[PDB]
Order: sequence, then structure tokens, then C-alpha cells
Amino acid sequence: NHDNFRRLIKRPHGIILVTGPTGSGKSTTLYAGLQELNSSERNILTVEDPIEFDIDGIGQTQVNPRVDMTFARGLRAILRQDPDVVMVGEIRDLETAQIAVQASLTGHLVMSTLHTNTAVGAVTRLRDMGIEPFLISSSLLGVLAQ
Amino acid sequence: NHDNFRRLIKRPHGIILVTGPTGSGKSTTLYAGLQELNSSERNILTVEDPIEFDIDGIGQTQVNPRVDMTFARGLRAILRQDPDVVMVGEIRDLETAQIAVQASLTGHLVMSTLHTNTAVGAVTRLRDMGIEPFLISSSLLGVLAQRLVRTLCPDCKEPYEADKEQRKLFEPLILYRATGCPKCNHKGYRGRTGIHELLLVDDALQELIHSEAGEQAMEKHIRATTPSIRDDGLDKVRQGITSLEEVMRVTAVDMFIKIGDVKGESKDKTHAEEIDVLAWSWGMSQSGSMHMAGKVNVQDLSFTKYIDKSTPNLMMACSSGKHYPQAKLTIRKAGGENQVEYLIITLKEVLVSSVSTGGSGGEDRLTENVTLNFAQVQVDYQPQKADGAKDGGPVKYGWNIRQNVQA
Amino acid sequence: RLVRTLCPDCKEPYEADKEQRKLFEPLILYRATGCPKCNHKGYRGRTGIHELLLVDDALQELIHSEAGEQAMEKHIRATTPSIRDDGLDKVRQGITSLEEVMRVTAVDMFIKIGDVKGESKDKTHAEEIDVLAWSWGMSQSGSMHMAGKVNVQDLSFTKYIDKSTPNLMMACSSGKHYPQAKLTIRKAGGENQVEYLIITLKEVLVSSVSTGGSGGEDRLTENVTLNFAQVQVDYQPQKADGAKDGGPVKYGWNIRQNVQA
Repeated sequence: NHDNFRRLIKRPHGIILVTGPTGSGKSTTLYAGLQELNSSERNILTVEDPIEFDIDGIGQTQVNPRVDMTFARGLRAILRQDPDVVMVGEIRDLETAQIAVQASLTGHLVMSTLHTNTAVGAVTRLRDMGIEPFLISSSLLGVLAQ
Repeated sequence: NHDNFRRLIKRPHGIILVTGPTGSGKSTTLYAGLQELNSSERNILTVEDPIEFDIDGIGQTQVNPRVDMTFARGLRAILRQDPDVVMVGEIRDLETAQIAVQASLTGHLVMSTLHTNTAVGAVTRLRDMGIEPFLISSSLLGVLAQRLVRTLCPDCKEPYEADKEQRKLFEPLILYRATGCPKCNHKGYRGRTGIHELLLVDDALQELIHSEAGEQAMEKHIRATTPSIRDDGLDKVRQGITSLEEVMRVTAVDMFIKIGDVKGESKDKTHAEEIDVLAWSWGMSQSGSMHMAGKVNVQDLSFTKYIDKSTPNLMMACSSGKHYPQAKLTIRKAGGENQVEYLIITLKEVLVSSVSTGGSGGEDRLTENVTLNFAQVQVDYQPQKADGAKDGGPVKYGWNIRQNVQA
Repeated sequence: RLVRTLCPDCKEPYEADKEQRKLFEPLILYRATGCPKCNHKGYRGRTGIHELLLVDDALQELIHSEAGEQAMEKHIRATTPSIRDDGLDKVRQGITSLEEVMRVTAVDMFIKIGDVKGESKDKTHAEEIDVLAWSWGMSQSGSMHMAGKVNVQDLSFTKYIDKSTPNLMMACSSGKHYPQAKLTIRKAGGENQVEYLIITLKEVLVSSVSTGGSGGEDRLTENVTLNFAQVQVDYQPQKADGAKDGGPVKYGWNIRQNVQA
């Protein structure tokens, strides 16, 4: 499972989702994935709500409602920093997913989470919000039900 | 490629797409196309996200999310400025494509991009979003599948003769290798160049899009006319611009029957000019009751067929009572000509025992039933494994009915 | 809807393809092009295309009881022409293109028995008998398990009750034979299509006539069988495009004398 996840998070582009219920240790798994990628040869940035803890060597922006800094606006800002990999806290709505799908197609490796009970539930959930059935097939690398 | 692209972008109307993966230099190609058109006799406007750089003499609006100015709304606004040519950053969704298709039909030349791996992938992608298959044929002028390849540094590249597997891709044929050095610093390349594949929608391609032939069928007709992405790259390898390493990285059963030498109207590749069978029935019965010997009674092999060019020949054979040397009923799994001919019933010394034809006022193709009497019969079925491969050889059935013995 | 009008000075005539012909015998439509009055698009001016839904007694129920869009759309297509059909009529007339309308949006069988006239409205096969169905066969008594003889059946065919009905009944009653009878089968399209199967009979009797009708039928039908001395079947093969692939393949047989013909 580690070797398969290693190869997936080390791809040049695509979306990798980690799914399950609340308190299933998704962040811990994402944080471990980013720490593994944390090298001098890549630019890793994240949007979180809130930031669980600080990874030294990786940029981490926080979702601030006082200045209307949302996941969508935060993710849209990160893409102008010339990133190689991006980690979004979670893709709750369509607007945030649309940017993440565009990000994955445009040479970035995207990472996020979805509150779905199964690994098929994640692919499911993207189809529900309003992502064209195709766009999921092209971008999605895999899902990790945990 | 330039002259073909020139003529396409200088048409009065239609959509021209540039496709490929991220970092393939699509914008650079579009920007070069707009700069070529940039004249005082045309009104050129663009919607971009973001604007890569400023072309002086051309209007360029930017996709602003602060005022909800999207590609669709931006493109819908540009069309009210009386444009001659329009360049959309990219058509990501259906709504933006719908406006671009309407724009192309309504006297505007439209330009855009799509993240698809092939030139057929662009036509593909428009069909996926939900553009009616027709609308693509009418509007689309062509597609430009583009990749970038690193240029071998001319100061330090190594000449080498290609091997057999390399020569098969394309008389001392010398290619060039990467190496590494101080200008080379210290890789085998410095700079880049584009490799292309310009799909040009002509009368033949307008049909294939309309009737939905498909990627494969459409790819077959495309290779007949337009050179591939790889072929354009391989030409640069011959010229000595890029390496071969760089070009490669970015790169219902079917049933037939043959009665003697009587020709039918089968369009099958293997079973050409035979009789297409629609249905068939054949059996026998053993009179030898075990409750106390008897004898087998082999029935005539009935089969249905369309009324084709063999119909008069079978009627003549039935009327005259002249027998054919051999008749072979071949059955085959669903897929095509390369599938396993799993059941083959060979008949010898074959008469046409009856012919029953006719038709109704609703039928487009009339059918008829034909029965076959024969002296001998041989049936060869070929076993198959779970994957579809042949499980050993085919076991035989062979009986001489005239002599009442094994054959 | 509004549709741009093709400029009459510069529009290109073209024969429609199969997928185009399926939307609507040389059927010519017209294309956009571009030119100095055309300036430089394929159109100048406009015209309206319409679909007038007219609320009658049937539609007053469907609105009341809430049948629904689909159910209501089904009854609407029975009476009123569509928006597309009104547009396609203007494409036939040569006003607008098929591109402009879309953006805003069985074998024929006849038989001629002697000189008896039917009621066919066909252009080529005028005043012949319209065939609805037919059946004919033969059987060889010979066997390969050991000669025999052929037994040609009478050619049956279905037809409407037309002006030939009494003449065929008279021929069956009197037992007088016609010099020739020719069943002609033809592909779907019209008079210019290939007559791909022609069965010519000679010295033809009317062996039986079975007629009738029901209280629900608008046009009554009847079955007629034909006995004959000789028979000739001419099948014409065709290529993929529809053109004739060589000459027609012949089968001829004299049943009276039991020989080839």
C-alpha cells in the first residue's frame, strides 16, 4: 500500500483523494505524503482550514474568513506561485473542485479529501457536485478509503 | 504545416483548436497565429485566463473572478463588439463551447484549445461535453495536436547508426545522441522546438463526425491524409534537431456458408463472397431402442439467408438435381475475423433439397430458407479457455450417411 | 426562431449525404460560401421559422389532468409540425442552410399481370398492382443418400382490393391464362433506385383469390396465387455505394417441359 501510494503521489500531475468519515486520520495520511515528497526539487504549497501543524520546508496558507480568503480563492492564488504539488484541505463545493480539476490537467499534482464512505464514494461525490463525468477519468489517479 | 495553418486561420469563419498536454506551447502557437492575422482590416479580440502577454493592435480581456467575469460571459460579451476573429483561452465546459459553436456558425472565426492527447481527442472532447455530433462537422475547420521537443545542442551531439528496432520506426542512417558538456551544461540539450500534427477537416471528415464512425475509423482515414505527430518528430531526428529519445517520451456470432464455388454477397474480410447465414437448424435420431439394434437418421441441414446473387444458382441446383462436391457451414464468435471459428460443419456430395423464398412490404432485406441433403458430414468444434485462447485442438465428428459408417 | 437567409447570388448546390437525408431522386441542398455581396459570409438578411401550438379539445384535457411534457409532446407531434420541420422545408426551397436550422434548433414492390391495370401511384410502375407481401418456393425430391424432380410452388402475393380485383376473379373463374406476369422488387428510395429482383412469369393462371376485410381496416387487402408454365428470376447485385455490380444473375426454368430456360 505504501509503495503504491508512493508512486501515485510522485506522479507529475493528477488528483489523489483520501476519503472516509470524521476522525479517520486523513490529514495525518496527507501530512505523511507531503513530508515524503518534501524535497528541495519541488515546490509544495497547501490551503487548509485550519492548518493541523507546521511542516518545515512546505508553504501552508490558512483559510481566513476575515478577508474572505476561501478554499477556492486560496487554491486560485496558490496556482499563481508556480507550484509542482498542491494540497487542498478538502473540496467541499463545485467551485473548489473545478479549480482542482483544472490544476490537475495543467501540470500540477493535486491532493485533497472528501467525506465519503467508500473509495467509489469519492468518484461518486465528484460526479454529484457537477464535475463532467469525463474530467474525473482524465485527472483522477486514485482514491484512498481510510 | 505553416501554409496549411495560414489558410485555416485566414478563413472567414469556423473553429480551430490546438491540443496536447500541459506545457506543449499552445498559447505560443495561438499568439503567433493572431500576430499573423493582426491587420488593420480585421477586428481581433480575446478572452484569456490569464493574458500571457500583450499583442499591440489586438484587444485582450482577462477572466476576472471578482466581478464573475468568466470565459462564457467574456466570450458572450466579445461577440457584441462586432468581431471578425475571436480567441478563447480554452473551452473547459459545455456552456463556453456552445457559445463558440454558435460564434463559428454566425460568421466569426473562433480559436481555442483543449487538453487532449491527440488531434482526434479534440473532436472527441467536444462530443463528450455535449455538443451535438453534427455541430462539430459544420463548424470545425481543423485541429493542431502539438508537442515540444528539446533541441540537441549543435556543439556537442554524438553521431550514431540506428539499430534494427530504431530503423523500423522510420544506406548509413545516422541519428544523434544527447551527451553533455559546458555549453551543453551539462545535459544533452539547450532550447526547444515544436512538433505538430495538423488535422484538416475536409468533406470526408465532415461525414465521419456526423455519422459517428468513431476514433478508430476516423484515425484510419486521418493517417491516409495527414502525417502523424511522431512522423513530424522523426523528420527532425533525421535533420539532426532532436533525439529519438525526446520524440518517443512526448509521443452475436458471425455465421457463413460456402456451397461449392457458388458466390454470395458477404462483406466479411476472411469469408468474402460467401453466403451470410442468419439462422440454421440440424439434428438426427437413433431408432435403436435399448428396451429390447437400430439406425441413425440424419436430417437435412436447414439455414436462412438473404436473397443474394447465389439465389438463382441454388434454385438451379435444386431443379436440375446436381450436387456440389463440398459445402462448409462456418460459425464464429462475436468480435470479427480474428475471432475463433469455433464450429465448422463440412458437408460432402451436397444437394439443394429445397428453397423457400418470399417477402413482405415492410422488410428492407428479403430472406429465404434453404435445406441441404448430403452423403457425408463432418463437424469440427474448437474449444476455448476463459481468456479466449484455443484449449488444445478441435475434436472431430465424421459420419458417412450413404454407407452408414464412421468417417 | 430566426434563420439567416442564403444569399441567392452565391450559394453552392450539393447533394445531401445519408445522415442528412435521414433528417428530411436527387435531393440538392445549398451551402454557405462567401463573396462580395455575400460580404463575405454565406448569408444576407433573415427569415422566421415557426411552430404554432393550437390548443384544441384534446390539449385542454392534457393541461387539466397534468399528462406532462412528454405525453403532451407526443400528442403535439401528431397534429402540429415541429420547429425543425418548418426549417427543413425552407432548406428544400433554398432559403437557408441545414447548418443554420440545426444551430437554432422498406422495399417497393409491384406486379403487372398481363395487361390488367391496378391502382399504383408509382411514377415508373404506373397503373400496376401494389404488392404488400409475397412468398414463393421450390423443392427437389432427389437424394444423395442413394434422381428426383423439382416441384415449383405457385407464387403467392398480397394486394389491396383495387380495380384489378374483378379481373383476377374472372381469370380464376374462367381459367384463362395471361401471356406474362412480372413481379418487380426495388430498393427503398424511389423510382430511380435499383430494381434488384425481378421475377418474370409466362403463361400465368390465377390459381386462387382470397379476399375479405375487418371493421377496423381503412384499406382492405387480399391474397392472390399464380400458377405458371415458365419462370425467370433476375437478381441485380449492388456495390457499397449503391451502383450496379456487373450484370444481373439469371435463373430460368421451364416447369411444363422440366428443362432450363
